[PDB]
Amino acid sequence: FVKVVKNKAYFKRYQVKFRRRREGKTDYYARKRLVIQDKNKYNTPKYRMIVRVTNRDIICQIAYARIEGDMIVCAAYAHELPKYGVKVGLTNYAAAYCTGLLLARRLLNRFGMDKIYEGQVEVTGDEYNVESIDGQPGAFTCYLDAGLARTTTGNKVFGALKGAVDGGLSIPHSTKRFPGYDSESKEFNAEVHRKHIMGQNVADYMRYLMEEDEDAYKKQFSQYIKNNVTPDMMEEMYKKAHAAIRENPVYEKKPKREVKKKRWNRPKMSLAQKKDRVAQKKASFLRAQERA
Amino acid sequence: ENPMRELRIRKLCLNICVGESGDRLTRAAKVLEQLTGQTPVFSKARYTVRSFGIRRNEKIAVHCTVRGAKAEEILEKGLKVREYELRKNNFSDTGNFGFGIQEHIDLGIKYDPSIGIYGLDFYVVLGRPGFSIADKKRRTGCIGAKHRISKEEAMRWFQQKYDGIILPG
Amino acid sequence: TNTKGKRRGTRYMFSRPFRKHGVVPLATYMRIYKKGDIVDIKGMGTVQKGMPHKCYHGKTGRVYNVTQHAVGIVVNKQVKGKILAKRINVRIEHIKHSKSRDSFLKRVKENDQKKKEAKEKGTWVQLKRQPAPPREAHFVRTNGKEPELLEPIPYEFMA
Amino acid sequence: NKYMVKSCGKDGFHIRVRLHPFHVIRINKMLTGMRGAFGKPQGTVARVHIGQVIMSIRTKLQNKEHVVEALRRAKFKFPGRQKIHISKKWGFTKFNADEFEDMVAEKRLIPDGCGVKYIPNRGPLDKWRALHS
RNA sequence: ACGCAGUUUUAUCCGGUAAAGCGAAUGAUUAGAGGUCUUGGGGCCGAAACGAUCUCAACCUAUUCUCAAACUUUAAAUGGGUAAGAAGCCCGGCUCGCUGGCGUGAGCCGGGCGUGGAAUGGAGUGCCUAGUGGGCCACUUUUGGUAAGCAGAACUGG
RNA sequence: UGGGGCGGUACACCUGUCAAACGGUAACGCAGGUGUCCUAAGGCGAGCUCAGGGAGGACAGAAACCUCCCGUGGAGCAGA
RNA sequence: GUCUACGGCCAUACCACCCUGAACGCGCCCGAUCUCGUCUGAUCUCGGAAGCUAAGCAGGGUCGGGCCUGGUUAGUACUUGGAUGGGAGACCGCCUGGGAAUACCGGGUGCUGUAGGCUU
Ligand SMILES: [Mg+2]
Ligand SMILES: [Mg+2]
Ligand SMILES: [Mg+2]
Ligand SMILES: [Mg+2]
Ligand SMILES: [Mg+2]
Ligand SMILES: [Mg+2]
Ligand SMILES: [Mg+2]
Ligand SMILES: [Mg+2]
Ligand SMILES: [Mg+2]
Ligand SMILES: [Mg+2]
Repeated sequence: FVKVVKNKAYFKRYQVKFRRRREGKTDYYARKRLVIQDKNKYNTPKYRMIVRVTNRDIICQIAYARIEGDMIVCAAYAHELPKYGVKVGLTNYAAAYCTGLLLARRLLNRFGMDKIYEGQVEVTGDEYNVESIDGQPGAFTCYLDAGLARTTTGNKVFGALKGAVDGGLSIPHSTKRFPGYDSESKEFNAEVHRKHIMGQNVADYMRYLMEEDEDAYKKQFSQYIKNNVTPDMMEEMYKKAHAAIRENPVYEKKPKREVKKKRWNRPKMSLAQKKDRVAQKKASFLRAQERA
Repeated sequence: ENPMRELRIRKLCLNICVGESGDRLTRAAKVLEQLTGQTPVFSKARYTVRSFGIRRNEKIAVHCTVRGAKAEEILEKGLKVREYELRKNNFSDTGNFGFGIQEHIDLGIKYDPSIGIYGLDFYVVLGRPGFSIADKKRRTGCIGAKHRISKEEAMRWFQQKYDGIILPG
Repeated sequence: TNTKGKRRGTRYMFSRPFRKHGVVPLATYMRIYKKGDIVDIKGMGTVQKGMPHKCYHGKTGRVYNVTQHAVGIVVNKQVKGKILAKRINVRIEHIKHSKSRDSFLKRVKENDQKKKEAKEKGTWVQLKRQPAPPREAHFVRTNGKEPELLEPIPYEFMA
Repeated sequence: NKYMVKSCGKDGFHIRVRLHPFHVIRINKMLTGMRGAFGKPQGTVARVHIGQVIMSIRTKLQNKEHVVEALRRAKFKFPGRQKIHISKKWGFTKFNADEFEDMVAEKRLIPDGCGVKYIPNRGPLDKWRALHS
């Protein structure tokens, strides 16, 4: 008919890829450049912060590498903001800001230097670059792993970068992929950036709809009705959460015990059984011809 | 039942090949843009051929692709031209079909004197939810055989939605 | 008469083995190469920068310098009777630590201990390797059975 | 072939040759002398190892001695010392005769042409369903 | 009393030659069973067709006979390189424009701890310096050639 | 320079093999190449997939153009 | 018992087709004002949360193809050193030491490090 292509020979020759590329999760080309440290430092680690976005949540981590697997030292998840007041809007540009700021302040507390290195206590959306003062221990410095995402203009990855930089970390960057930047003129605004952070875009869209039409409004922003939030307090809402993070960022865990030990999954079949199916199968097939 | 196993139209493709490169192609462009509401794009040869009369890297054809509810309208118009009668021999093993029109004027469109007549080709691509994952750059997969489409399934869809007519071959 | 190219006769050496082409598994990079370490060499041809000459493929050496991406190595070489020492700069992905001393290291540490502890006893016990000696007069049992009896077999023109 | 025809018949046998001439021979023709010596490919030839096989015949048992007589006429065409033997196998197969006949009446061996086809107990059962039916 | 060695041992790396393989890649090649796959027939029973029916240059599936200095999944024997302790191990403290969450690294100082597998024998270092710079044979491996007391090479010994 | 001359360049260079599994190793020994070409065919970043094979689509045919599926590199990377 | 983020070793983890998936998750999914890019909000970016295990993913099954590893092949083929051993030669045998690969027959079919959830 037509030649088969996936045959015995195909598989003998074949060569598989590393596991995370087949899953589709990792780019070893770029991971090489990042993680490896120069060979004249010998154990001085190269911390990178990680930022990933799901469909419903945001994860930010800091990590360094070894032979055995990447070590983690501090993490922050955007689903524990209601402990700080924010109830909804957990995937937008703004939650990224609060997410990063939480992360920084938690990090600094563990080392010990949360008294100093406070960054912008008053948000302005300008360009701020932290400085490591003298007589005091050096500032933390790390790098950014975006991943597979595109770094076009206005992602929710750079909205997390700023929370950490305004929180007190030292990171190199540049003001091209912040919102408030004109390609046609190559200038930065530094107030539009502030709008995106406080959520006034969302307010504009809600007020736009409540005027125009109400069915689509209830369909688009149902869960802003539950918890009865409105466009009139967004700016105060996040502005209070920021101060809450700056006050009590320490984390606590959740113990649970005495689980009933139920197996919700089927185990593997053993050899004796596998040899017993085929015999009784052969039996049935023979019997059905003596049936005739 | 079948809550998320329900067919639709992914996209509708529209192609016109001429042979030449110039005014005919420009006229042919204005056609498609008027039928869809959006600019088409011009397509270039791959390698040169003598008897057909063409060189390499010269614009020949023009195509465009539509999506949404506009597709259903244009397909509806095209089938009124076709009297809703198709053959089994126009369906494929992937769950897709297509056909071709010899004159565009039957669609309910005027005749500009500045523009002659033209033909064109429709090709319809079916689908159902959970096919974006194949082009998805984040974590790409393959969809599975219980969820793929057949030559036969497309027939009964066409029989059902329009009371079309399959013909022998 | 042969030529003088730098890769003459390397069709197979600077060639990746079977079903192991591709990107580089990068625990190779994350290793730590300090001064005085003993190292062996093996040219990976997947990357061409900093690879050594044919003559050093399969030789062992010793570190003297450390750069950002490479290492300096002291290697001996036999050329017409006299032997020479040589200082080749080499990038990381062509090297590997050598287990050719860890055995020595297990001993001296075990040996230091085993001296210090069990010193109060008074006996100077064995501390140093000995070769394989002869083999220990002992008995053999015939638990009943007489042995088997073997003999040769007739020839046959089986093919 | 000639004798074997004249003895048994036109169809009482099947004969096969088990060598192929893959190696080449060079010749230097001296119509300079010994300068620029590398020959021209005149010829083809085949190599032999000890124990290899050159010729084989397949026929019935009442025609044993005629088979021997045929090959004996052939050895005088070769440069060397050869010898003849009967095989324990069945035909041009690789199975012992005493086992073959029982082993085909039990669905391990199938006669697919001029040869057979062995089949083990590992594949998928649909081939065990097709057989035994 | 250290140091050495056309040597063995214990650990540990390097290689792609012999052999083998082609139901595994590249390339070559024989024969018949299930495929008119399928293009056409000196033609074929016929108006001929994919009605049949063959086939052929090739051609799908499972098997089959034979091959490789410039092919190879596999893979030796002999071989080559390191290591087998005082230039080692441990304790404590100092200096640094180098690197920096804090830290690493290298260098200097001051103390505590001697046999480190076999079998052998005296080692090291520096000046002046002649004659040579036509080669030949034997086992084994080996290239051209019909061969050579022929021409050209690797190993050891003469 | 298997006497010299006529022929060739083995007279400076590169790949594979011969070459006897480190390296090195000869003959007018085998098979081939060079005295160039490039403002990008150099350098950074981003995005994508090659050869071919199958099934469909107005003129369209062995081959123009459109779409889907399989596709471990069976394509390309100036030249041996 | 199991998932999410980051990974190391890279088929005991791949390929095809069938069964099941509580809770948390992961995804599908609904739109295009502003950010952003498209011939086309299909991909990419943004704002969302009505519904869903159909798919992806997770586990499991195949007298499954391949892969990993044993046995047999076989002390066979080959091989260091040796002989005033045989033989017309080609080549063969022996002493002293080392020692393979196919066919064929069996078994196995992912291990884990750091941080954090569900399993009251
Ligand atoms: Mg990138
Ligand atoms: Mg070689
Ligand atoms: Mg051989
Ligand atoms: Mg002199
Ligand atoms: Mg002269
Ligand atoms: Mg050699
Ligand atoms: Mg959408
Ligand atoms: Mg599912
Ligand atoms: Mg299901
Ligand atoms: Mg199996």
